[PDB]
Amino acid sequence: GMTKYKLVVVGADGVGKSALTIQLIQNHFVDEYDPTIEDSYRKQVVIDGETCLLDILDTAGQEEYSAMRDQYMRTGEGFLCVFAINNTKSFEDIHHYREQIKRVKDSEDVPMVLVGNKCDLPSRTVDTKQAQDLARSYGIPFIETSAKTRQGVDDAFYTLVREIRKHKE
Ligand SMILES: Nc1nc2c(ncn2[C@@H]2O[C@H](COP(=O)(O)OP(=O)(O)O)[C@@H](O)[C@H]2O)c(=O)[nH]1
Ligand SMILES: [Mg+2]
Repeated sequence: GMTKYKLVVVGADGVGKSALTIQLIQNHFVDEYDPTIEDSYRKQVVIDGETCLLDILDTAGQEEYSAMRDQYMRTGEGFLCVFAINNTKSFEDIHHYREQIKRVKDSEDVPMVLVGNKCDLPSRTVDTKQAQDLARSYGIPFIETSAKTRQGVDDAFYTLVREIRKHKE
């Protein structure tokens, strides 16, 4: 038991939190998935020749008390902050998610990746540069993804893992 990585997926409702995690774990794209469902997913992967286990909480951000939600927030090593490129509101909402993570971790150095999802859609409302600058503002990687095509799906989770390794040394 050498390396396990605890990852948390956060972001506005309907940006593709669920779709992204399932696409990663089950290698399929989900049409519909209950927006109120918050669950943890485990899968063994090799990343850069190093076999490790990913332990990934897909957040739904409901109100009811969860002991598991709390555990992941406190012990979680890295966070995906997801918006959608066709959803200007979800992009504007990123800052709320960043600040909560800062508070939870009580630090400015928290492994994170900015992810722009639904990049397979022509109706973009959020420019590469827009997202690029925010991620630059935060000093974090920005990756464009599609849960429907798998574009960037591996790079999003793997980049985050790599961010976590840099935090280890
Ligand atoms: N075209 C497209 N649709 C997506 C993508 N990711 C998610 N969706 C769709 O967007 C909707 C919301 O996704 P969901 O995973 O439920 O979002 P969540 O609320 O953040 O968990 C669903 O109808 C998905 O099929 C994507 O990359 N491309
Ligand atoms: Mg969901």
